[PDB]
Amino acid sequence: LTRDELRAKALHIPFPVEKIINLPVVDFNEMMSKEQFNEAQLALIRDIRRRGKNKVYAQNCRKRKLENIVELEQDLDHLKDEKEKLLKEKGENDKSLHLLKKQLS
Amino acid sequence: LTDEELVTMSVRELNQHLRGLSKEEIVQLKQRRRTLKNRGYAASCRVKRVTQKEELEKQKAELQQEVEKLASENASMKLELDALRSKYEALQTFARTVA
DNA sequence: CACAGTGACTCAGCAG
DNA sequence: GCTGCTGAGTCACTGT
Repeated sequence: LTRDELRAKALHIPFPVEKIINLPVVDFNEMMSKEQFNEAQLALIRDIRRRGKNKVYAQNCRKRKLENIVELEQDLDHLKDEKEKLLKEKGENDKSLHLLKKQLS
Repeated sequence: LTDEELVTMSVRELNQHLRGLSKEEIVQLKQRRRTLKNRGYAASCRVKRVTQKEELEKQKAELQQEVEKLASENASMKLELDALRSKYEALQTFARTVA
């Protein structure tokens, strides 16, 4: 049993910790309805929900940081290729303009 | 003992500051130093990731404006090259109409 | 109010 | 044993 589940059981909270954290706010409010929790039970429920949701936010925030570095390194890779491709095109245009001007003077 | 003074202290000099401390207070002070060291490692890690991100973004912005400028000037020169080739070809066909 | 995001701090645990 | 690093959880905020 997790520490959260033991604390919820100690305060006689009848809801599963998973439902406290993962229920959409509409269904969460329905679950909380028709109850009689004291301040201690309400505070622990709110603490479990906040920590459970913020845990995932931090997870997603750290995954995005790593993904953003991968996307940046890919952007650099393509830009160097596009710069190389554009320079080749500029060379063929510069060589064609030269040949034309040579043909004339 | 203030914070950074305990962090900068080597493990050898730390044992020189065991004046009147009990076996437990020596432990808690060692965990206090370790906590302060871990706080610096996380800050050192956060700084390293920030400079890496800011440097990669600096190179991307520079290369993006390089590529954008290259594509723009290439398109403008290709216009003038095509126009010069058109006049050259038009003069070519007229040159084939002589006695 | 709600949810979502984020720098900083913390601890755990692995490698050296 | 300590040292650096780093994946997570948490807090105290700010943002929509």
